[PDB]
Amino acid sequence: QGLMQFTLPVRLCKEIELFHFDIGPFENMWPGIFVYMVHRSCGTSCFELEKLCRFIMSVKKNYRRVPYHNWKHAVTVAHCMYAILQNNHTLFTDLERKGLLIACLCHDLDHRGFSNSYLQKFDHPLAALYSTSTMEQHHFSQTVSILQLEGHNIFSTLSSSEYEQVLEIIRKAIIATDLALYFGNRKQLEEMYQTGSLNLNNQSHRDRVIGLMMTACDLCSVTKLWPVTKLTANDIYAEFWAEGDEMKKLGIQPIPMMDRDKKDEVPQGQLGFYNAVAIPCYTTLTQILPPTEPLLKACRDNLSQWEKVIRGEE
Ligand SMILES: COc1ccccc1N1CCN(C(=O)c2cc3c(C)nn(-c4ccccc4)c3s2)CC1
Ligand SMILES: [Mg+2]
Ligand SMILES: [Zn+2]
Repeated sequence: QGLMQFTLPVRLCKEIELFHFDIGPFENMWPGIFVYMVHRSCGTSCFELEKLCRFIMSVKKNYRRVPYHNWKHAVTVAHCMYAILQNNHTLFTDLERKGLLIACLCHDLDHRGFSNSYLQKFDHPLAALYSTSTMEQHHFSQTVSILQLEGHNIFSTLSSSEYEQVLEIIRKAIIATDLALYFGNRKQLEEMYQTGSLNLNNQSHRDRVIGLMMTACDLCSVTKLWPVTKLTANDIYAEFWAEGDEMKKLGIQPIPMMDRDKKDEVPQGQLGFYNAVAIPCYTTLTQILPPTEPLLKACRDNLSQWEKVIRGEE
C-alpha cells in the first residue's frame, strides 16, 4: 500500500455509487471494482492489498463456469451490498463493513448450478453432510478453506475475538442466502417493525436485518435497468432448465419453473416471484433502512415491465 488509491474511469466512478450499476462484460476489471468498493466502504487500511488480491483471485478460481451462479454474480451481489452500506454510513460496525463485502463475494463459492432440492433427490454426498441449507453450508466451508491458504488471511490483524466475530457475521450472512429461510426471516422483521419491538442494539435483531440485506443483494438482478434484468433472467432459467432435465433423468417431473417445455409460463412465473418474494423483500428492507428505497422502486419498475410482456406490449 498505502498511498495506492484504486480509481475507475469517470462513468464507472459515478455510476458505481448507484444501486442499479451493472459491473459490465470486462471480467478483468471485476477484481479492481471490488477492491475499489472495499477501500471506500471499509478503508484502505482494513486489508493488506497483497493478501486481498491473492484472496480475490482464489475466490474467483473457486466459482464455476455455470450460466448464472458464477464469479459475475459474486461481484454483482457485493456491489449491491456496497450501495447499501454507503447509503447507511453510520448504522454499521467496523467488523460488519469488513465481513459483509467478503460474505457477498463468497456466498455462492463452488456452486454447481443446482438447488438444494436437486442435491437431496440425487442423494449427493453434500446432502448427507448438511441436511439443511446444503449448498450454503458448503459455500461457508469453501470460504474458511480459502481464508486458511498461505498468504490468504485477510483478517490476520484482528484479535482472536474479532476474528471469531467476523467469521460468525460471514457464516450467518451466507446461511441467510438460503431463500427457504428468507420467508420467516422477513415475517419476523415485518412484525418487529410494526409492533415497534425492532432494536438494532439486539445482536439477534441485527442478525435478521443482515439476513434481509443478504436476500436483497442476492436477488438484486430484479433492481437493474430492464435490459439487464431481462437478459439476466435468461441465465437464471438456463440453470433452472438444466436442473429440470436432470430431474427428468432421475424419473421426476420437475416443477414448471424448471421445465424447458413450459418456457411460455416464464413471464407469469416472474410475476409470482416479484409478488411473493422480491417486492416484500425490498418493501420490508426500505421500512428498516429508508435509503434503500431505490431498490424497491427499480423492482416495481421491472414488475411492470413483466406485466407488459404478458400483455404482448413486448
Ligand atoms: C413457493 O416457493 C418456496 C417456498 C418455500 C421455500 C422455497 C421456495 N422456493 C421459491 C422459488 N425458489 C427459487 O430459487 C427462485 C425462483 C425464481 C424465479 C421464478 N425467478 N427467480 C429469480 C431469482 C433471482 C433473480 C430474479 C429472479 C427465482 S429464485 C426456490 C425456493
Ligand atoms: Mg446461493
Ligand atoms: Zn447468490
